[PDB]
Amino acid sequence: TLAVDEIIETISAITPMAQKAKKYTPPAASMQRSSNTIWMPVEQESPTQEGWDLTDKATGLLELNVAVNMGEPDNDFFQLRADDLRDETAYRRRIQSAARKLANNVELKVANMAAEMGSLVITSPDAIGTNTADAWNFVADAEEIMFSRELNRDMGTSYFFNPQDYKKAGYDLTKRDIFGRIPEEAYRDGTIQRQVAGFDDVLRSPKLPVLTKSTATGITVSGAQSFKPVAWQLDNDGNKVNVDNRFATVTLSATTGMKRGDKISFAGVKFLGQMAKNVLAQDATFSVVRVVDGTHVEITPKPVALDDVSLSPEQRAYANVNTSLADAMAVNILNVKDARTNVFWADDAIRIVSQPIPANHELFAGMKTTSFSIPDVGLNGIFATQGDISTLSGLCRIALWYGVNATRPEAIGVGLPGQTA
Amino acid sequence: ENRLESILSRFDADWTASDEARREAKNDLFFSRVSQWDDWLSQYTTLQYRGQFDVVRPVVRKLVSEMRQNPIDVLYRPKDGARPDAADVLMGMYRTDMRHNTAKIAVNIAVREQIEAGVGAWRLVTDYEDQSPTSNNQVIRREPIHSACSHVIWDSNSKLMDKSDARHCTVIHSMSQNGWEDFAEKYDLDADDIPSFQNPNDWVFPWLTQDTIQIAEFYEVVEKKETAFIYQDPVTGEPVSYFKRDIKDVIDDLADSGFIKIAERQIKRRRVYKSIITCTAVLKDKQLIAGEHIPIVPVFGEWGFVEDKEVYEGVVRLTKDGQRLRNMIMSFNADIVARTPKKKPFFWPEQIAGFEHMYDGNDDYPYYLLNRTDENSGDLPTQPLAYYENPEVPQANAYMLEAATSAVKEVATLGVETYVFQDNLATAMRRDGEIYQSIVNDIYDVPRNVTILMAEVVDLATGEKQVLNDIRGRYECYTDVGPSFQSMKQQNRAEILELLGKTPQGTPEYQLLLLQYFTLLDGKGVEMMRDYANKQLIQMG
Repeated sequence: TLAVDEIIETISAITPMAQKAKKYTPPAASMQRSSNTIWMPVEQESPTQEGWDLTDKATGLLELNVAVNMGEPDNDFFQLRADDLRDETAYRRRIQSAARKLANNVELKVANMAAEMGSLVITSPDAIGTNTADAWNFVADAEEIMFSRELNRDMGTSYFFNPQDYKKAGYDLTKRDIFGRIPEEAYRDGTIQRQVAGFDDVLRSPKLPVLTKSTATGITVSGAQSFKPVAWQLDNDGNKVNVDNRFATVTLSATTGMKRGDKISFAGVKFLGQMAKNVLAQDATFSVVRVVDGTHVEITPKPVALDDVSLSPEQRAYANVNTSLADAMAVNILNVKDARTNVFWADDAIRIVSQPIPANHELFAGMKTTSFSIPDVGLNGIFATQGDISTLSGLCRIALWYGVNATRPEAIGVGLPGQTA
Repeated sequence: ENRLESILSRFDADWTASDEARREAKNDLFFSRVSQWDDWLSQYTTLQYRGQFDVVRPVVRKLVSEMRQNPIDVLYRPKDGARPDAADVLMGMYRTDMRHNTAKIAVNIAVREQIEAGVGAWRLVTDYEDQSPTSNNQVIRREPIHSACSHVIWDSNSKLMDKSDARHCTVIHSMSQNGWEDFAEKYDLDADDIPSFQNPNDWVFPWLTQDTIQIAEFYEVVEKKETAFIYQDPVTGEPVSYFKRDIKDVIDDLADSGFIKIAERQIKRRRVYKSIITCTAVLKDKQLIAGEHIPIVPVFGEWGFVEDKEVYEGVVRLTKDGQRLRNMIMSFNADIVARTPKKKPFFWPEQIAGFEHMYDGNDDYPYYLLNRTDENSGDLPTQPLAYYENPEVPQANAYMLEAATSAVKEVATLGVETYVFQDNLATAMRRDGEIYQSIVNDIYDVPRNVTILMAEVVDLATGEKQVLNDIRGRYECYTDVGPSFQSMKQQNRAEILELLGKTPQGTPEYQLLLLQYFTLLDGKGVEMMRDYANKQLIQMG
């Protein structure tokens, strides 16, 4: 038998979301002490009154903030053996497979975080090939909701299709019985266009997660709840601890069947215009971030109500919903069928905090540590090797430390087609 | 898009691309400088004898001394069609700032590393001097780079020995704590923020550096078309000056002194940028530095590419196997000498019972006595006396020690002579000359010679900073390689003696002899001789 070192190449992936997301590397010395979390302010909103005599009505100031932290390292620990001749040729390729696997894992984390924390939800009652220009309508709905909410889109916007719906869009384009330039491009290649319905980058991402249907039914808000913007609160010892602005814990009748990433919407509340505080016609949509306890959940866009009377004016300045929760309103579920998601966002809503692993120190003498660039994505990890006490063997560890943070869940979105039944 | 991400991507690509050659070179340096028993599992089990009987160090010393007996330096020669004296100013400046100990030591370190490991390098830098500057209150000096194989990392898309086609190069610095404080003081960095960078250590290297600091400098060369200005010299002619060199400093002082602008051209040229990086941050981003070429000059021994992979080799990499085998065989032979029972007789206890003090080693007796009879057998059995065999060296051990020594002797022959290594050092010196010339045109004040004297056309700005003005007739001389001289007077003396050695004894011999007395040093007797030569030449016309 003759093995012949002629590699039968078999796989080839891509990491568009991870190579597109912004990356942040805060100072390691301060992030060690600050428990691997840092705080970033949010753009300020000003209350406004009109009149002539404004005595005793001078508002204060209030600036909210969000917290970005990090997860755990993703390693490729493996054991290298000399005196094998099969661990001599396999190791050289194991390093490369490790690099590709780590890049893919980073992209998977990015896609999952975006899909399970995208507040804006665009649901459709049928598939994409049902009507003509239906994929265009699907993208334009997302663009319209971003525009109406008046979210910051200076950095850019992006829409990610899955292969199924991208192919459906291309088929819709080619079926037109007319060939200009766009139909000919969608014929020769599968591309619809690089920009569709106003988005600055419309791609297809093969690793988009599937949002399974929610078996939560007959659920109502349990008691009136008012959520107030705040920037810190007093702890038991009298200290002031900052407060994350992108979460709100609601008390429901029963949180059975809910899970992380469920898209919900209360009956009666509507989106606002943020800046102008004009009531939209859309139902305000929220995303379940955590199922805490059995009658509480944690939804990501904090529902600051416009008509709340317990809100001081500088707090009411941040209102993004027309009406608060009314102690019996039905919480409708938006993901009623299993559907692989199409994900849109503003380009500055996901960041990938990164840290180093200082294994080049004098402390880690005896193990040889070098830098290791993860391809495609812009990340750097460590590659460390150390031999064994005897037996002519070794150990290799490829490590990478990062954390995927969604600083603007209200700017991340999700598209759910075929939401009938 | 991130600056640090791009820098680290390029650096990691270069590092992993050159991993193997650097590994072998580091093993060569360790083998030839620390110990030939380069294993790290030794400090785990038993001890056993491990002797080192070196046979490659004499060869390395011979090659080092051979390359040291013939010094080599730059020699600037005027281009064809240029003035016959177009290279004297540049040559004098080069000798003035290369006559110091740092330059010689840098070249010597690079040469020694070239012979032992396979690659060395050195660096050219510029600094500010107020006491004895070479020109423009600045100096250009040469600095060493120890362990170039692992401390200088070139762009992987390079196919030239001198690395003139590399687009970037990263140089790693390791310094003590006080040295880091001084480095931060010089580069306006934050000393408290300790920097960290790659510096992997071999498993076999048994020591700790401790309380050290690593940082990297990323040099990148960018070729682009930049705007250039055409003026008219208030003396004569039309000079060409770069827009970036007088963008605002003297862009109007040129006019005030009286330079009339004629045109404006776009000229393609190279600029060098340096960054200071660590594995987590970028400290200085794109500080522009003087010159057109990367200031790192590499020297190689046996150099080539095998499969798009660069391989370099010194003289040690091929003697290692035989030297290790010779060490092992001689250690085994030493063990045989030490731990082996010696030649002594074999006795039964009953044979010598009662005469045991006769055989201890004294000389108090004339003979040795043996017990003869036994009370049970009647007589003791007779068997010839046997002695423990003397220790011996096996024929396999002797044969392979001789064969290993012969193999090392046969493979440790550079050339027949160090001509190839000398030629590679000459190539490195030509690259050094190119880099020095570019840096000089960038920072020094080069006077231009006219056929009507030397003109140094410069001016001062409102901030009391004198900005050099260099015309585009700068590359008037090319680079060659000649003997190393400490000054122009020394070079002229050598040239006069060389001409004297070939001119027959006519009147030109008298002319050359009077010239040699002309260019002599200065006590009192040679002063009188020099004055006599002065008067004789002047009166002869």
